Amino acid sequence: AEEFPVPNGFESAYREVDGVKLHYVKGGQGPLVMLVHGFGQTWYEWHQLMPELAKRFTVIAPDLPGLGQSEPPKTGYSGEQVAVYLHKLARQFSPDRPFDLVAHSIGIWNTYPMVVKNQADIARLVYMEAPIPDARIYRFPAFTAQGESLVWHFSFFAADDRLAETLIAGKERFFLEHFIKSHASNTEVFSERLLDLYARSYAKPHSLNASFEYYRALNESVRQNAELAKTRLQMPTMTLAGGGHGGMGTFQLEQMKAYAEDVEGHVLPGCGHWLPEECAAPMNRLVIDFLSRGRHH
Amino acid sequence: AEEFPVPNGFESAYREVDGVKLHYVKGGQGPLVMLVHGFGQTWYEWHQLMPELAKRFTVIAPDLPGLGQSEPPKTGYSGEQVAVYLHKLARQFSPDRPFDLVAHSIGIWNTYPMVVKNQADIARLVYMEAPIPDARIYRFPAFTAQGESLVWHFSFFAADDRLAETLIAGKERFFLEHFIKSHASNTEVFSERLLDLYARSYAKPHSLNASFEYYRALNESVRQNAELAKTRLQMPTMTLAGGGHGGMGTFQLEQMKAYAEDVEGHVLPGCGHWLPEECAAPMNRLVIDFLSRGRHH
Repeated sequence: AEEFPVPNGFESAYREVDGVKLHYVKGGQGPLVMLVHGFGQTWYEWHQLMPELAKRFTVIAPDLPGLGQSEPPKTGYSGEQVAVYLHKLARQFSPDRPFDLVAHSIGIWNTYPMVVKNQADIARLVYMEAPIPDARIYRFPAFTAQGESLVWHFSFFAADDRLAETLIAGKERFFLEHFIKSHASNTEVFSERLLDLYARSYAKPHSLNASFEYYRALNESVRQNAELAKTRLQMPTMTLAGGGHGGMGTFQLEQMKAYAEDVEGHVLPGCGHWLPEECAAPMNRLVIDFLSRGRHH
Repeated sequence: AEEFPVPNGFESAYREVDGVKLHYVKGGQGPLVMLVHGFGQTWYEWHQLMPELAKRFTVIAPDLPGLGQSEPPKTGYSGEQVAVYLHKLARQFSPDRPFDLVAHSIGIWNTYPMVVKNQADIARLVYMEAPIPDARIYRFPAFTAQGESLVWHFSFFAADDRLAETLIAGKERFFLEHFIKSHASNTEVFSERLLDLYARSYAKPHSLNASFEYYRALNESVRQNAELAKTRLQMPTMTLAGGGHGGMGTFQLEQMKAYAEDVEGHVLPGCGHWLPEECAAPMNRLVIDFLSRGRHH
């Protein structure tokens, strides 16, 4: 039984990668674009972009290990470990061509190491709405003059004693609604039905734990990236960020400038963190146009 | 009924102040010293210091409004509002003479306004283990290279939709053990028996809610103190801070220097946030010695 409805012309399928059964949704023809979701979500956050992209590209949207319908990783949750699974999954479908990569939220954390270590495999890169794990994340404030801050959940989720799972179990829908809307400008896009679907998915006990294990590995990912960042990214890159309440604003592009030689950025006014849902039409257009400057169907 | 055992020779009593029934524990003879507890605790955190102080002073340890056995405040939870209750309580027992003040954690927030507005009523002051509410609190990090940060709970507790009460209700004993131990160096002093006592108190639904209303008023307290701090404190002051895991370190004294003309500070090695319990012998000695420089019984 699918956790989320599959768009017409797409298939929901599974591939074993290093002994981990990964779920993905795939459609289209042409060069490969892999879309990687982030926290609180699944492949389904891309369901509006996928049919438009599928007119020119083969599109694959995996569930991150442990989330959606993907099995947990058997190595670990650090960015370098998870990126192996995503890199090998992409290469099963694009072994002879470089592929495009689009990532949101912790999808960035889980793809950056394989981008930097396999640059010849990455044709074009789109990153939206999350820091690459590095020391900049230690500058975000715990509290603001307007109330709760943007990433205090970094501490909540990384805490031991299974603090987050223990407090959120039995309240998964409640917490996810608060978390989404606290990081949104446009909350009306999150219907009760949509919130129900996302809540049911990450409330699976192994998915609730998987969600926070990404954050419990965050400092390890920072330490990994300190070495990897000695090599700058050379492929064409675009960053997107929300300019409204909940968004990263100018931080996204300014951080990427330290990582990539060839980068352009957009801040979307009136949009928060959840760009594919809050601001689907402009986000879709910017991604499609940026990727279509390359060779496509 | 008594939530915590009263030391021999002390009395547990109540005093109505501006329509709010405040619980306190009182003993000894001589000039008055008021000891004000902080978050996660009650008057009982002072129970090892109180018999020693009571040999030289009249000692009163109130429960903060809404916490322990004290009724919630009727005005509000900002520092200036709550300080009225504590000032009037102290002056009921010391109407013609200045009194001493010792405060820990949010006890600082709830006493600073009455200290600065009634300086002639405060003979000597001891503050430990919390920032005075001001703009400095906006500079603490949400996340650190070691894991959860010191004050990410500011955002958690201040969050709207009763986020904190909704997640923590029914799990108060689990949450308080995690919160206390994660802020401690000498965690071994928090036996299951002691944690049971503290958790049963703040699990009262009005006490769980009161606990977080102090943080929901924090930005208001910051705004209040921006005006009040135009006058420095003139009385002898001492700050204490833990030097170990969970402690404020050098911040406590460095902030206090902006507030007080006459301040000495100590950082206690191997001690975290919970000085009366983690480091009873050195903390009690420092407090008794400092207060005994003034006239006593």
